[PDB]
Parts: sequence; structure tokens; C-alpha cells
Amino acid sequence: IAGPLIFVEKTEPVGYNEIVNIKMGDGTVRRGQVLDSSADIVVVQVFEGVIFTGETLKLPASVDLLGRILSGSGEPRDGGPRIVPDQLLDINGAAMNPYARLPPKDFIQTGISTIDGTNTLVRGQKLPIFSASGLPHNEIALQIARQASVPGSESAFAVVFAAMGITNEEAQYFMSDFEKTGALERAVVFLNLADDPAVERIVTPRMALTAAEYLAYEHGMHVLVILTDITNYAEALRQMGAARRGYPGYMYTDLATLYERAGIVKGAKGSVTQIPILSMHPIPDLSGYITEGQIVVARELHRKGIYPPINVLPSLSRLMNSGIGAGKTREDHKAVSDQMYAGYAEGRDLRGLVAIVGKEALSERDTKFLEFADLFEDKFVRQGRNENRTIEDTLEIGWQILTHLPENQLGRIDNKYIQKYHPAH
Amino acid sequence: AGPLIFVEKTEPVGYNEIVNIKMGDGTVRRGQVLDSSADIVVVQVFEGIFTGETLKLPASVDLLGRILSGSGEPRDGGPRIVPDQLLDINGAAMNPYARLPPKDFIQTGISTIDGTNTLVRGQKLPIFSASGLPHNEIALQIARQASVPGSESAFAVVFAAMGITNEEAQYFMSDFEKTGALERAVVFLNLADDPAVERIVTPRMALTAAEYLAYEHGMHVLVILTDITNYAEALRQMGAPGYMYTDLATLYERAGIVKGAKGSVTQIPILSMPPIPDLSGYITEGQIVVARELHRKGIYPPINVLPSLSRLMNSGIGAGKTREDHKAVSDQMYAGYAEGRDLRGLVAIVGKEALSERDTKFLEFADLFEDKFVRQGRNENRTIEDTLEIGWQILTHLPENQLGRIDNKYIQKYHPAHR
Ligand SMILES: Nc1ncnc2c1ncn2[C@@H]1O[C@H](COP(=O)(O)OP(=O)(O)O)[C@@H](O)[C@H]1O
Repeated sequence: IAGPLIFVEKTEPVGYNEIVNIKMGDGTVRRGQVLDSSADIVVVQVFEGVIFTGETLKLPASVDLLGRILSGSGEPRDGGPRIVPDQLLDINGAAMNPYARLPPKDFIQTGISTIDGTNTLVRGQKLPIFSASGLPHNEIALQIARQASVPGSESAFAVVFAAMGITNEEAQYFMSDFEKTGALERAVVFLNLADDPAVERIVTPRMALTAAEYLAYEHGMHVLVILTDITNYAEALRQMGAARRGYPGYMYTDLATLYERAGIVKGAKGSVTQIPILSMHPIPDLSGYITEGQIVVARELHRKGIYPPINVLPSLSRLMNSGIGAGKTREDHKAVSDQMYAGYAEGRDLRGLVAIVGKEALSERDTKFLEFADLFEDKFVRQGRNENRTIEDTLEIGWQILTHLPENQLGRIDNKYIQKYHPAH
Repeated sequence: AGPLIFVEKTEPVGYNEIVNIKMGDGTVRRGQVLDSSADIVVVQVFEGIFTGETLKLPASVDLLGRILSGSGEPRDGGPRIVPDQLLDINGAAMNPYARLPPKDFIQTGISTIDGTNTLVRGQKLPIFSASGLPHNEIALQIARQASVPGSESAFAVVFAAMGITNEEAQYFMSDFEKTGALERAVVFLNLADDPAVERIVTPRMALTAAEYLAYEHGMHVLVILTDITNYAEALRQMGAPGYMYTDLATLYERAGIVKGAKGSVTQIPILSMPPIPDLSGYITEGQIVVARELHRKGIYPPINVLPSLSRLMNSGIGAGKTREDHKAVSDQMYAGYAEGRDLRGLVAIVGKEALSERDTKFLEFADLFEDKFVRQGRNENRTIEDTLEIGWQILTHLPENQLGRIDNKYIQKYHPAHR
């Protein structure tokens, strides 16, 4: 009803509104009120002495997590045996602070040009996929899961895919796609089904993040966290206890408990990077999750039959400068990125000019820019479902379609880079 | 086939109807009838009987101070059209755009805009919101407050509203009337019922009028387009080529510095939620986000700066533009606020007193920023100097050696701890 909202391990019968004490991993006890509970997990609303004192819900932490498929509670879903831990970690983020005071940094290679090329994802970043209902955002996100890597990083890489409020059909789809490609081998998957207890859905993200932190910090790994639907999560939030539409007031604080949990870790040798998926009667503000930019799925592109239907003009990466350039990608990266962006906007603008003046009333120059916005979409943006591009290959594509423009018309690439890189030099 | 145009309906006409049209140019083109309305025929022209003239706005400097009606006719009971130009509406009218980049400052008097996501002369900066949020209120404030300090050209506002209620229209009228704002503005109002072909011509009527004033009169013109979503809704309610994605393009292409460089057309389109559409095409030079979270907190104007962005900001700010420290103060507030909002997550999870002293001063700053920089009176017009001074004000609350983003030159000079 008012939050903050922590997750306790239903160990003995609780009642609604019960005042309970929660004993943190720290050794300190926080007072709170029972909000709601499933059958194994209790949801408490904290405040800040012979009453119930409960244990904080914990993740069976282990390297053995990799290659396993679990439910929202982190209970085995693959037929495998239960998870033998060596670390029971407080799921609420409140036991370890793995996060260092360091800006997010190096390159993560998604294999997707409209990401790696112009909206580069950086290690320790939060970069959501802004989509809507009916677009292949899940297809994107699991392509990203099959393909992401950290070129030349001596820290190993892992992915934590978490899917919430999903159907049995699409459950079966992820499980098969993760196993038969091999992407599962380096991944811990948490699948919450639209069916499973509302509550279990809500811990799903805190389970996923907690895990990510374990691999990042205590095993020196780069972990990419992918969360299929933050709107599905919000919905679950608006159906807790007392709740006549709209969303709780503590939603905003709550989401912040999710998006505070990312970055480079103490010791610099690992990191947590987030790619939340934001889809779209109810009108959820998930604004706070968008502080480093966002990647944008455009129905327009979807309609022309373009996959992935990513629109770079609205897309953004605020930390892209920290992950590109010499010894990270290549020096011409900013240049190519800037020039394509500039050139695609121009050609996109000119599609309007066309339908004002008529096609034949366009200047030679303009027709080249109009033809480029085309080449950009068909050759750059379009990319197979299982087509993993090196940034090298992505930057080359950029250059190949930039050739279509007048060389005197590349005000974003210093002669330094045209001389060295341009396919006619 | 080819481009859409708009013609005066001399008489009734069918469909797929081959017709002759007299452009403002003087050349005659043929096409077909897309949609027979009442006052206006939508034509699909050929190569880039019935005798018709293209619909055109009576372009004249006396458009200023007039409240018109999307169709171009008067709504303020004022006298009729007083032509000086008679210009086509589609965008062909003047070919007035000097292909140059946006370059100077537009002072909206709104700190979350001016200070953090600066609006540059010649920019398209879509304000992005949802229903239930006061975007029209912001749009309306910008209309009366907007100015171009240090510009030796005249400033002018073109406000165009689509698919609005009577009450809204009356509100907008009085507001323009009483606040002395209309004295510098052209206002096109389209009611949510009058019919639809008319909602469509609205923006084109506005932009032609803007292009007229900017190009042919050396003015800097802000075009506030209030609700592209309404526009989109009317666009599907009709016809069966120029098809929304392409059609918006005819809209978002119409901005920039004009030839001569002695003027500009700047455009602020309102984009709301929640049915269709995809109007991302309008987003290329930034966006200003209106957040419901901030609104359910009782803050006006409810702009979240973190997701907001102006891609062209660096061209509007600095030395002879605003002030030298602008970018430093703007970055440090962005970094300080971003940080404080995350620590709200942290506080929830660990507890207020579990939190570091430094982290606490950041958490407290996120509050000062929302309470003092963002919160602003419906009718308070903040100079950029006002905007920057309250910045430095709330900055003081941060431990001086935590201001990474500001070079010592500006700290030693502007920081209040040492005047
Ligand atoms: N932080 C953000 N918050 C909200 N929208 C954003 C943000 N960043 C970019 N956008 C853009 O907002 C658009 C969503 O609106 P869209 O569906 O295109 O139009 P509308 O919602 O008006 O129908 C996306 O195209 C996206 O690029």
C-alpha cells in the first residue's frame, strides 16, 4: 500500500498486516508489515520484539547456475536436480554492494548493427528496448542473448535472461532456443509464467539481478541481464494485496530498486549490464529506467518487413563514447556512426520532400540521400534472425553504403578517415 | 500517381476523379480525388473536366494577432482574410529552407528545457506525453514565454491546435487574449469535430504561415503543434502513396534556418499516448518527456530530464549565447540528479540510515532538483540567468569536491561558496 517492499522466506504461518522482523544478511533486523504472501514467499512492507523474525529470501548461489533453467523462485524447470549452493544470497540486493564508483566503460558486442553501430552498448550500462505489443522485441532480445560478447575481454561473459508473465507456448520456445543453439551453456534462465503466483513474478527480477551480481563480483564476470517485460512486472505490482485502475505510488520507488542494480563492480574485473524490455489501457510511467538512453523498435520498419525493426534516429546510447574507438572497436567508429545518422535523417526527411514536390522534382544530391535512407534500411538495419555481425563487419557495411553519397558530402568524417577507410582509398 | 495536394471545393466531386488544378505557382496539374470533404478536396496529383484552384493561405504580416480556424477562416469574429501572398499549403510554397544546421538559443523560460535540453533555433523538439498530463499547459506557457535574447530579428509564435474541445478552444483564446501574447502570435484552432480534412490542413496552414513569416520577413518562428496524435487519428478515419509515415514526413521536414540566415522555423509537436500509431519519425533532434510519476507527486511542469534530450543543445549554449558555465552546470545537474534517483532505489533496499553521508547528500539533491529546478510556476518566466543561478544554488548542497563535471574556472567564479 505504501512500500518499500522486501521478500521473506515463508518459514512459519504469517497473517496479513502482521508486524514481523526481518533479519538482514548484515545481522541487523528491520521492522515491517506483512503485505501479501504466496505459499513459500512473504512480501513485507518495511519501516525504519518477541514476534516473528523472518529470514530474507535467498538465492542458492553457485557457478552451477549456468546451464540451468529455473522458475521465478529459482526452482529447477529443466528436470535437473535442485541447486547446490555455496552462498545463500539475499535476493533484495541488501547483502552485497558489488557496485563500484566507476562509470560504465568498454564494448559489448550484440551482433546487432543498429545497436553496436550507432547505439553501442557499454559494460555496466542500463539500455532498455523501447517496444510495443505485437513487435518482435523478444526475438531481438534472445538474438542478443545468443550473440553478445565482449571482444578481447579477459573477464568471461554470461547472460541472465529473465522472462516474466509469459505463456507456456513462449516458455517452450525459449527453452528450446536456448538449449539447441548452445546459448544456454553460458546462461542462467529464470522463467515466470503468466500463471505462477503474482508474487513469484515479482521476485523474478531480483533473483536474476542477484545472480548477475554473484557471477560479476565473486567470479569476475561480465554479465548481461535481459528482462522480457517490465510492463508485465508492473501489472503484477498493481495486483498485490489491497490492489480502481492505474498503479501503486511505490511503483516508482520499487522500479528504482531494480535499476539501481547495475554497473561495474568493485575490482573493475566484472560488471552488470541491463537490457530491460519495455512494451507499449493502463498507462505505466517507466521513465526512471531510461537514464542512459534507449533502443527503439519501430512498427514502421516492422511493416516494411524489416527485421530487426530498429529505428536509430530515436534510439540513443548516452555512454557510447566510453565503449567505442581505438583498441575498443576502431577509430572510424564515431565518424561512421555520426555520418550514417546524419545521412539517414536527411534521407528520411527527403521522403517528405518527395511527397510534396514529386520524385522527379528532387535535386541529384537529394536523390542520392533519398536512396541512402533506403540502402540504410535494406542493408544496414535488415539482418537475419541468426546473423551475428562483428562490429568490424558492421562498420564495413556502413562504409559500403556511405559510398553511395557524394564524397564532398561527408561532413562527419575527417579526410583522415576517408583516406584511410573509404572503399575507394 | 505522386504527391497529395489540397484544393478549394468549387463544386461537388466523386472519387478516382480526374481533375485539373491551378497551383499558387500558376502551373496546372492533374490528378484524382482522394477525399471529398465540404470546404476542401484532397487530390492525388499526376507527374510530381473539373477546374479547381489549390487551397492556399492568405499569407500576410497581419496574420499576427489573429485567431484563425485550421481552414484559415477567422474565429475571433475579426474581419476576413487580408491576402498579401496567397501561398500553397503543401510545402512547395517557397522552398525557403537554407540547408544549414540549427544554431542559436530559444529561451522558453522553462528550466527543464532551457537549462537541460536547450531548444535551438531551427530545431524540431517533440514534447512527448500521455493523456491526463498537462502538455497543453506547457505548450501554452512556452507560447507566451518564448523569446530569442540577443537576436536582431523579430520573434513570433504560431500555435496550432488539433481536435480540441470547445472549452479548450475558449481557454486557449482567452489565454492568448488576456496575457498579451496574441500580440505576437498566429493561432490556428481545430475543433474535435469540424470535420477532418480540416484537421489535416491545420499543420500545413500553420507551417506555411510560419515559413511565410520567417522567410519573407526575417523572423524567428516557434511552431507549437498541439497534438500530432489527434492529427494521426483523423488521418486514418479517411481516404483509402502519402501514407502516415510518409505523410508525417511532409510535416517533420518543414523546419530549419531559412535562406538569408536572418530567420528560422522551429517546431514543437506534442505527441501523446495511448490503439495506434508510430510517430518516431518525428524524433530525430531530441524529445522532452512528461512523466506521470512527477505529476502524481504534484510537480509542474512534470518533465523528467534524464530521459529527455536535445541532440542539438551544444549549438544553442555558451559564450555569446547564454553563459559560459551553462554546459558544466547542466551536466553536473544531470549527473547529480541521475545519481540521486538511483539512491532512492538504494534507500528503499538498505534503509535511510544505512546510507553513506555522500550518498545521502546526493539523495537530498534529487529532491532539491525536483522541488526547485523542476517545480516552476505556471506563469513564471525564468531567464536562463535565473535558471543557472538556481542550479548553482542547489549544487551547493553537494560536497564541492564531488563536482567532477565542472572545470575549476567556473567553480571559483560562479559557485556561491565563493562569489
Ligand atoms: N526516455 C523515453 N521515454 C519515452 N519515449 C522515448 C524515450 N526515448 C525515446 N523515446 C521515443 O518515444 C517514442 C514512443 O512514441 P511513439 O509510439 O513513437 O509515438 P506515440 O507514443 O506518440 O504514438 C519511441 O519512438 C521512442 O524513440
